[PDB]
Amino acid sequence: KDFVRPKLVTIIRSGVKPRKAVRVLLNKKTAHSFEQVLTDITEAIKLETGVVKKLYTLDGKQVTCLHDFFGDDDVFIACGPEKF
Amino acid sequence: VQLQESGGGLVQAGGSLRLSCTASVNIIGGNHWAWYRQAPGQQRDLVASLSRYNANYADSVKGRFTISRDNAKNAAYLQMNSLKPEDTAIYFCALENYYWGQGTQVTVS
Repeated sequence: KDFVRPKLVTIIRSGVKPRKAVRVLLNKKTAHSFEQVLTDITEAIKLETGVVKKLYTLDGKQVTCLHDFFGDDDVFIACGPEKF
Repeated sequence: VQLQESGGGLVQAGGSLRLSCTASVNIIGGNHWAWYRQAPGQQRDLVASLSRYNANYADSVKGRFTISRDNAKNAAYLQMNSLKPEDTAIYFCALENYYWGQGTQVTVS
């Protein structure tokens, strides 16, 4: 299905007092670089503090590679570098 | 995901129009945009496409038309300069070649 249609994922930025929840489309055919996906997401969630490094499923599992976006999970929490 | 197009309508030959398309999601750098156009009862033809690293154009429009994007506005644009009567068509924006706009009439007299 990830080969047939771009995946809609929901990213919620941690911290910020009203929590910035965003939907981005990721295409499994065109997303080669995990680092670039992080850079992209940083732009989209308007992360002023530098590029996101840590993202997690709502279960708390850390996302470390592109196949983590294209499995069972469609919602992620992004932790800007200020959180660390 | 919905796309909303605007900016169509009538122009004189030689004039300019700018089409816009706004997506109902937050667009990022990797997202692919394209504009297609269609004559009554014909298939849509590719006009321009824009991936992260390339803008590509049909031979007919290259130089005159420019596809561009503004991710902060979740949008893409088709700047159409030096319009010709053969540019008359309904234009359609597509996102990831999967979501489509409803179609915008452009008429060049």
